[PDB]
Amino acid sequence: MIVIFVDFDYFFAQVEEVLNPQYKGKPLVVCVYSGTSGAVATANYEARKLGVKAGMPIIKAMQIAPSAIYVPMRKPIYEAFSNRIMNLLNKHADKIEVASIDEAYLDVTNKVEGNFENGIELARKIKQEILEKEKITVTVGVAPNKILAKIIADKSKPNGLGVIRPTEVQDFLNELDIDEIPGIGSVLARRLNELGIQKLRDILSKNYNELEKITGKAKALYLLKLAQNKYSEPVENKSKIPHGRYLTLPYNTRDVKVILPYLKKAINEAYNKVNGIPMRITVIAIMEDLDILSKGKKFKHGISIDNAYKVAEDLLRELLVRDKRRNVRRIGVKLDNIIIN
DNA sequence: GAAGCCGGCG
DNA sequence: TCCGCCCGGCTTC
Ligand SMILES: [Ca+2]
Repeated sequence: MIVIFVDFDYFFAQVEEVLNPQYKGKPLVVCVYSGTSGAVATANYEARKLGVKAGMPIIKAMQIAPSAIYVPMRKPIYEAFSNRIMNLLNKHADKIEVASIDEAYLDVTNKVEGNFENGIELARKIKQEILEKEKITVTVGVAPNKILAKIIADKSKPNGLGVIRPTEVQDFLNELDIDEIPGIGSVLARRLNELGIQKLRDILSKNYNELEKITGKAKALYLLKLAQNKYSEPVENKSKIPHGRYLTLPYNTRDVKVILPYLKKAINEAYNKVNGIPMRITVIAIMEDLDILSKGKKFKHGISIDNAYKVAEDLLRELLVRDKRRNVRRIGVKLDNIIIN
């Protein structure tokens, strides 16, 4: 299997520099507020050079970058920019999994006829295209599987091209750190460092139940199949970007006949946002006191709007059976696990 | 079934 | 030593 992972470099900052050519070459900080407190979404090259990084509060960012331009996040525009690129990728892939707004896995096995060198060249073709057509730099990773593809891209940021060849995968799996693995963050790394597991190879020698006691069976077998080079799971035609919609109600209420006019509208604005068929719907009721009450059906296959209305109804008609106490202030829907066709 | 509590992570 | 109309997973009522 040949998989190309495309990751977009500091996407929001790059989109802003594109629409606003006078930002280039000068510090730029994209900001994000909540339901208020400001933090850094992304920062451009010269901002990052000053030490500005994601999560940083806005006052703090200002202290170290007073000359920066701070602009508000504009999700809709970044989402549309992403979509054009996702569609560019689509023309090249047997299968494409949209992981998030700036990440996508491409199965190109058939496109390059199993030729790994032709896989590498296609990934070069793709960077050059994204740059030419959309003026964005991306980092790609070409690898025998999804996880390795992500890991090698991560290792080659920014504007890079990471390669792991099937005829050399064992040397990569020998030198691979335990911390450099998806699913292993800063806490789980420390606890594996409590057995003398720094690298991936180490687990093969360790007793299997102890790893399970530190990670759970799900990640235990996950790390094993990786170290053993038996991780298989393919790329499906599915988008992981969630599409949702919320409407404030004219007043706090618990009457289904009152809130449904607004839920139908919520589903409307969501399904019309989709292109594909969601494998999960989530009804989200925000209460008077601003507490959250959500329930979803994980559909084996997909859900159409024709199926969705009464599926979303008895979701709420259960949310209220679950909460006879409080009134709904705001109603929202969430569609995700979308099947691509 | 689902509250609660951890951990990844952007 | 960062909150999320995170999200997923595992424990525990
Ligand atoms: Ca990222």
